[PDB]
Amino acid sequence: PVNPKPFLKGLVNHRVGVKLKSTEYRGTLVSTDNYFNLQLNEAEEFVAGVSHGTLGEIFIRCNNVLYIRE
Amino acid sequence: VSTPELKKYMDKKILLNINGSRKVAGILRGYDIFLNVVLDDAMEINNHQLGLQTVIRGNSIISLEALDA
Amino acid sequence: MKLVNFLKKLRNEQVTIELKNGTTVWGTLQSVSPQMNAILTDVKLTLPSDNIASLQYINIRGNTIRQIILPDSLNLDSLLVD
Amino acid sequence: RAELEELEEFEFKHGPMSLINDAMVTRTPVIISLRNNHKIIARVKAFDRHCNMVLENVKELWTEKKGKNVINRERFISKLFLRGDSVIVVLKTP
Amino acid sequence: IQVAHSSRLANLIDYKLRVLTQDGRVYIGQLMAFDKHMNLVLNECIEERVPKIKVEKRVLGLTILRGEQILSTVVEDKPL
Amino acid sequence: EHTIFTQLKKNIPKTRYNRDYMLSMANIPERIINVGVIGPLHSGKTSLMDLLVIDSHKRIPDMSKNVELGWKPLRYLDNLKQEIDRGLSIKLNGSTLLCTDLESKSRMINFLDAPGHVNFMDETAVALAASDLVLIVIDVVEGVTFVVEQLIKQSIKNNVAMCFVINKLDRLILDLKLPPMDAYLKLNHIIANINSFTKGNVFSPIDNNIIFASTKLGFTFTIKEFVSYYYAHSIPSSKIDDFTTRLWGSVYYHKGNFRTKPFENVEKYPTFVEFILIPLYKIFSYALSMEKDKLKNLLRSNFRVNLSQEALQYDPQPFLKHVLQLIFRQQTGLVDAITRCYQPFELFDNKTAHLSIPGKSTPEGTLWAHVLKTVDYGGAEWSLVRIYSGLLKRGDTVRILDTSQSESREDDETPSCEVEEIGLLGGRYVYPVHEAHKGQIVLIKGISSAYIKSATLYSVKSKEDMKQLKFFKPLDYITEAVFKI
Amino acid sequence: GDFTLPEDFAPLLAEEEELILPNTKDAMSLYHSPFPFNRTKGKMVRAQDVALAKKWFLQHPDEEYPVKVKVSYQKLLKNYVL
Amino acid sequence: NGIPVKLLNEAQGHIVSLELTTGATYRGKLVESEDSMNVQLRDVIATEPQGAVTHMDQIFVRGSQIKFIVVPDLLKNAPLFK
Amino acid sequence: MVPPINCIFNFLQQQTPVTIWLFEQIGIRIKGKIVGFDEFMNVVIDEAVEIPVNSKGTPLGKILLKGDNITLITS
RNA sequence: CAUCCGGGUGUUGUCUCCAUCCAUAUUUUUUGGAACUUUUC
Ligand SMILES: Nc1nc2c(ncn2[C@@H]2O[C@H](COP(=O)(O)OP(=O)(O)OP(=O)(O)O)[C@@H](O)[C@H]2O)c(=O)[nH]1
Ligand SMILES: [Mg+2]
Repeated sequence: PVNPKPFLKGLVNHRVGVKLKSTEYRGTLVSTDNYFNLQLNEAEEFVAGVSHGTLGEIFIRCNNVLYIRE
Repeated sequence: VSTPELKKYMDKKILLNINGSRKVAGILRGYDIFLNVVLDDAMEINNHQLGLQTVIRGNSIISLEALDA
Repeated sequence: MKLVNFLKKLRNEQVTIELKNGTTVWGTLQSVSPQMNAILTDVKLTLPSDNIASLQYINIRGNTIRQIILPDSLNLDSLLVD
Repeated sequence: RAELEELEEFEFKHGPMSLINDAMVTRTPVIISLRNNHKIIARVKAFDRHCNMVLENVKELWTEKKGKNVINRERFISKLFLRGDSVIVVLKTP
Repeated sequence: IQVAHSSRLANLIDYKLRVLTQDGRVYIGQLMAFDKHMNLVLNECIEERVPKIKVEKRVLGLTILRGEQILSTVVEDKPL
Repeated sequence: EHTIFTQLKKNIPKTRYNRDYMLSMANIPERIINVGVIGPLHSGKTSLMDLLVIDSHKRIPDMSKNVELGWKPLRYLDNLKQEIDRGLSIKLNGSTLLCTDLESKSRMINFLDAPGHVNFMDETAVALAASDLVLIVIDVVEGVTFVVEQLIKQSIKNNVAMCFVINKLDRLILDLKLPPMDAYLKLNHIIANINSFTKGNVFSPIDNNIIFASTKLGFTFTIKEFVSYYYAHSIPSSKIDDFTTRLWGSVYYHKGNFRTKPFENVEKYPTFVEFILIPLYKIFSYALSMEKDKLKNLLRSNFRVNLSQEALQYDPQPFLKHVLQLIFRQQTGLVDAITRCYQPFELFDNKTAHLSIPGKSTPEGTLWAHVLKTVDYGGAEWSLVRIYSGLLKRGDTVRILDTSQSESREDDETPSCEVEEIGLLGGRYVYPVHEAHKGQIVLIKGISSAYIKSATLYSVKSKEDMKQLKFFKPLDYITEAVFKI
Repeated sequence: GDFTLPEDFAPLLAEEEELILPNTKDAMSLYHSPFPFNRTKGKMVRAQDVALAKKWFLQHPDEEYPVKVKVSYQKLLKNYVL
Repeated sequence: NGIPVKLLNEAQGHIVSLELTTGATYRGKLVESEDSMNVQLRDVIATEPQGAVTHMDQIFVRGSQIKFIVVPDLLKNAPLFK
Repeated sequence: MVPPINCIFNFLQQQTPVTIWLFEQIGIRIKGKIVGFDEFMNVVIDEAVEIPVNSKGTPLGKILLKGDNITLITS
């Protein structure tokens, strides 16, 4: 029953982490679209599971994304 | 727009040469306009099978060279 | 809305261009396609620590061009009008 | 076409392309991460579907380095167009 | 080397062309036909490659060249 | 005196497609195809091959200024004095030419134009035994009469793909004067009537098995083509395959929408009538009663067609033919609807089986080819042949067996003769060639004395394989001669 | 039902409404005629070269005519054939 | 539509050569081609990027991963271009 | 013929051990159960497990792996 | 076998009447899976 887009929608205003084409991320999701571009707050940059820096307010481009996770 | 004419290769075992210098084998069961492949499962090239049937994405295929003539 | 339009409007500009492979390209933009395919004249290719290679005409593809370094003097707001 | 454009704009206002728009409106200094290891600290001027950008007050950050070596380099550029596939993550430092 | 001051690629059809591709090879030959996606037909095509020294050379012939792999094109000479 | 045939090397017409490039196609066996053209009297066969030819060749010496704008149809493939004065076609005559399909790839085609009189069915049997597919040419007015039935039964009997042409559409409106609807009803009655006798298939304008054409006015089209010239602008590309299948078959069109609904709302005509027959009657009736001025505007503002100042003045008929040929271009709808309606796999094996012993093929260097008929061309005589396997060469000594002998099936088995000359049949001329490849029907000189009626032609490398090859059956002539002198 | 085309899509000549014009009945009458008439263009012919009475004796003699004129039809046909 | 595509289609039957992104040249009879250069080939040799060669029967290749295609020089002559 | 979409649907219906390969990334694989379906190859896959490939096992939660970087499926 | 009443086209001259090609980013092309480091030569 649960498709991806609705899951994504649900997960707005909640913690998420993103891997890339590689470095892990960690932040609260602000909003999403059809193309799967992201906008996050309280972004923390997990360099292979090592929080290098806390950027805060960020916007991730879709094509570099690998997966979403809580 | 046009369908990939792989009706010749239907129900035959094919070497799906796939992205990153890898390979797959298996008998061809189906496909679509994006060239995704649905195939009854076989090994990854010494050798080890995973799965009962397998689905390969379109983008990933380098080649699908026919094992059977 | 469209940056394509803006690009088109930029005509006859002597500009540097930067590629996905880092090649610095000094030339006069005679035209650009709707898909960012740059057409230069009086062109000068240099790498990012080695010698230079000059050419008269270069048609560079849109996918390659990372960053077009714009001219010195430019009214941007005006350009951005439809 | 116009209708489509309007819809797109609305989406941007609502969704994940809102923040960037806001930044543009405000014209604050912002940083961009890029595929080729280039931290682009610059003032945004233009914005579109592809996340291509016209940039003023441009200050890139990278490292020309053939191993083992450690150098940190950065250059000022007045005006600079940017392509969107390059962009990984844009960010706003208050 | 000398060449005219064209507007587009289409207007300079059948000119001898240097061509660069993402892999680093250099295809040289006369542009017979262009594309919506910048694919090129080349009349007498020669792939020229450089191993990591000096120019290695291969004559191909009539070649369809995909635009994905094309980086940029340059004019080698005039017609004929 | 006897025939009318051109003997010089320098007077053969100039074939705008570069003959040399055609002969290269012969190397690719899959590329070349054999189409025969058969149909009852005065269905327009020969004058159709005229359209094809004079489309292909650039300058023909046989055109008078008269027949070029012609009141009188130029009949290129006629070729015999007796067939000129008799007004009929008698001995079958083909041509070979390459033509671009609608996708722009060119393919080499051998037309065999058969006679249409039901006493000459003897020479339609040849056109079946040779050709890979058959165009059955039909008069819209005459409909399908019993002889047409026999043509489709003989076609489907010999395992030969079919395509129908509905010819002589000018005779429909310009004579019978049917209202736009009633014509369409008539087409539904014919096309409905021909499917009845084709058991394993159903033809239909959308499946591209049927080509609407009028030869005397020189236009051939298929709804796919006509859609591709004109309606392809208005609608986005991904719709086209959609739109065409929505053209035929009782669906209507109201505003921007296709609705199979009974005809409700206000205005009612079927789609095929709305987008085709109505603008066609507009083409005729305007091409006659309109003034050259407003018409001259319509043709730019719709069909993207321009008219020279010479063309503005002819007559009703010549100017009509000019306008139609000028709208509907050189006939690519025919070439296509022929091209994709033929599958070599399902058929070729079946026929080669039907014409011989049925067995797995002895493919190889060895040459196996079917000698059909001894045809007379202007110079001397010629033997007509189709190459099923092998490569002929000028000067080979080859075995030639009577088909009357193939019921029999070491030394003593050998008749043999040289191959002195190999031509390609071009109708009014004969084009010399060095060698022939597999699957093209060509002409040999010097076999004539080895047989009567059909004969088989083989040259084998090994003694062992000669036991393993198969021979052709005595060819079937539909009518059996009853009339005795 | 399932799909629609963009409105403004109309048969290519649908702009012009009437497919029958006041003259076209007569045009279709001419398009089948014996000769100087179908063409609608031509060149002058010397006055004595227009045979008005030929078409009458090429046709059958009809019926009610007494033998005297049937003989005349035969005579004239004989001269013509010669 | 693309003229290179057309050319490729025409080359059907002929022995085309064919390198990929990987740099693995093939040479064979072109069986079938599509708008997207989705080539099939018969009786095809296959060179590795390093050097070694391998014979193989009926290769399929997806145009995405194709780099450049060599067609025979007879097709230069006619009759696609004009 | 069995289309890919159909196969995906079937898998979803089942809820079976799916083992995904990554595009242009040999060393890593995913192992879970398909929950979602999209027009593209993208899906959501709850109870996923990242795997380092044999040239063990690693902790991982619920994930949607993006359609562009998929390679293999099996279910 | 000829005569006779006619005819077409071409060139030149002369005469008469007038004038100086889609519109748009999520697998086959252009929104890239690129880069960094190291050996041999
Ligand atoms: N109205 C109309 N008449 C046509 C058309 N095509 C041919 N005819 C007439 O029908 C007669 C037959 O045309 P042809 O093609 O020369 O005859 P045919 O097809 O060779 O008949 P067969 O000798 O038996 O093969 C001709 O005298 C034409 O005048 C046409 O398209 N429309
Ligand atoms: Mg005939």
